[PDB]
Amino acid sequence: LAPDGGNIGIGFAIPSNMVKNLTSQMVEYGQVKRGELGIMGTELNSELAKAMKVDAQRGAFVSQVLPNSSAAKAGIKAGDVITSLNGKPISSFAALRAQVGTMPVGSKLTLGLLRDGKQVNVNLELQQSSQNQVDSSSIFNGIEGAEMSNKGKDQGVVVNNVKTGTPAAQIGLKKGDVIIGANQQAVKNIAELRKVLDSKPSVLALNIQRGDSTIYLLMQ
Amino acid sequence: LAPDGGNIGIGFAIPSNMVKNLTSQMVEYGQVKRGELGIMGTELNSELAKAMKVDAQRGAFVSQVLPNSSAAKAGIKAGDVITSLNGKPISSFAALRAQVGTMPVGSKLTLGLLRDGKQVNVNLELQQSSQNQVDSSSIFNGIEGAEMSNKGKDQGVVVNNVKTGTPAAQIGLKKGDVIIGANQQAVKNIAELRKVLDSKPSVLALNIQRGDSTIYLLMQ
Repeated sequence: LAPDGGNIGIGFAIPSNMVKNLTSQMVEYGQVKRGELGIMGTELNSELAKAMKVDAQRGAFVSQVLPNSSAAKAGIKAGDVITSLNGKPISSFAALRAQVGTMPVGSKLTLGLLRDGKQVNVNLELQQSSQNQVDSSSIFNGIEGAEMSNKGKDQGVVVNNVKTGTPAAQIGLKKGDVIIGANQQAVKNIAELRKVLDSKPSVLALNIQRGDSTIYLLMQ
Repeated sequence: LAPDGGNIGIGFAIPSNMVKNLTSQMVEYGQVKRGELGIMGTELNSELAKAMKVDAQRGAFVSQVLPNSSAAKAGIKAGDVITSLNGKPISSFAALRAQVGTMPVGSKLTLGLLRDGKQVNVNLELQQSSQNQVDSSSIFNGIEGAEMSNKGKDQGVVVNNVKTGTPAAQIGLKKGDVIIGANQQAVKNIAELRKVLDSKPSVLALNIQRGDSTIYLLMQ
């Protein structure tokens, strides 16, 4: 923190543990697989604890669970408060968020609630979601256009969404396509891709597939 | 070729063979029946042959075959290259195009491929398409409006597409119609038509048919 970029004696850093997770993740996927419980909430301050008659001036307040979400299934009600995660007391919602957004889908964990002044322990598991990452710029270096990410297993890279006046598409690119190969080199994931990109082909041979067809796209 | 229209010593001419085809065609139909294989592609230069690991600095590269097209049926894959046509080596795609666009639907022919460094010979036949020719101007001389072409056998002339502020339609003309006769003279094809037009009727009696009906249109 600093007005006039200069150290006032207040610095911030991301806890190791958090990083470890985000780390060993990419280590094996070149990206982040965000797990969610499927809930909404907000910081439990003192005033709130009043209104909702509980003993806890800090914590995460459960606005509204989602249906068919880990939380749903787990059995959590709107109007509950979480006090701990894997034994670790919870300062506030903000943390809780960062804490779990940190973790990879399917990650198991245990929680301490407190609905109606009564403590609760429940288990759970992160599920899927609907996030965003890795663009046609973070890999093409210049070729704006559709977003891009992996697909199924090592089944190649899927074009998320081509814009309008975007150069990628001005190469014959269209959403839904599914790059399977390039330059006689199979592609199973963004890794094998940026890897071919590293060889820096002057001419770029895409082996994609719209619908049930098989085609190629080009570049320079 | 010439800046400031003047011969620099560079002239161009259309090969006999090509012309012969286009010729004997009209000779018997007053028009061109364009056959297509149903494929997309682009000039195979050296760079490409690199990227796609083949031996051939010139040729036609098979971008993406079409489904239910001669090529499809024939059994050709996107990423193949053609080296010859009816034994005739192929300089480049451009030629290949002109070469076949030249030929009439159903024309049989034999090709030499080279997928994965391995030579291929395949047979084929041009099919239909979706082209454009002969206008309501190329026959009416002045009467703009819908495009026009033959229909089925000698079953008369079909109005392709009437515009908006076009005089032909401002005669009662509408797309889909099917001129069958005129001036007590049957019409089976554009020939029999421009033939009546040659007699230059002061007044023009069209015997067309919208839907299941029978009507007449007029002119001066």
